Amino acid sequence: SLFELGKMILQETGKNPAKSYGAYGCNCGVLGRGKPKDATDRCCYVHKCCYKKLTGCDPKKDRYSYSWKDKTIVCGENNPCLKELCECDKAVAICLRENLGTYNKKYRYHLKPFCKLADPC
Amino acid sequence: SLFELGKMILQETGKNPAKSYGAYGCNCGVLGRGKPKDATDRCCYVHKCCYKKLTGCDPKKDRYSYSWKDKTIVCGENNPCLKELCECDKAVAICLRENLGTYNKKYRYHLKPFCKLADPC
Ligand SMILES: [Cl-]
Ligand SMILES: [Cl-]
Ligand SMILES: [Zn+2]
Ligand SMILES: [Zn+2]
Ligand SMILES: [Zn+2]
Repeated sequence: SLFELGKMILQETGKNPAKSYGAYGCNCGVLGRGKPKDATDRCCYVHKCCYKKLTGCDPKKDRYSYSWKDKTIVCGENNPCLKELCECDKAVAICLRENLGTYNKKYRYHLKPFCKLADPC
Repeated sequence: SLFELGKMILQETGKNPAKSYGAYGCNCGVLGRGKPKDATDRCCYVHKCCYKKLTGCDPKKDRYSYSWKDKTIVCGENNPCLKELCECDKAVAICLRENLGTYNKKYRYHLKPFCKLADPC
């Protein structure tokens, strides 16, 4: 769910998830997908494509178990769909941290991002 | 859409909507979730629950017609879902204004991972 996701993003990036990634570029946010503006934006693109492969479980609503041992995300969930979901969320959190170096505030928006079409997932 | 909603909020509250409500508390904004922290947060909680009843339109992208007449929001949409979407946004704008007295700037960028679980709508 959004609780686990936001938590991972905070844990990995050290950033307020909503403020930094709730409306960034074409893919970070709640306005579907678009052609990635940069590395950070591409993380969010991969994340949303990752959601699309899931079988029946709800990425926004369904909770799942994970651990934070040795400052590392560990998906302990036994439920197969929830496990894949957790790995989806873990992967974007790591990807976003990995790309803080090129993070640019100019890609933030308030209404809608100017985007080209995204390649199909 | 976000355009109409933002303009309503500006018109009612007098505040820049992105800055003051884009990420307020637990329920205001993208990824907004969880138990309300105050009356303003509760406006946003109610707003999100209002959005859940909508049948066949997109609250984020779909545009609609409303007028600002004698400083009153007047929804003017024949399309039932758009009319209902307009009434959700009108209601949150009014609610936010009505609770300006306990608005808390510290909540502007509250860490949503800190929020408690929300009651169902
Ligand atoms: Cl968040
Ligand atoms: Cl989306
Ligand atoms: Zn703005
Ligand atoms: Zn809302
Ligand atoms: Zn707080």
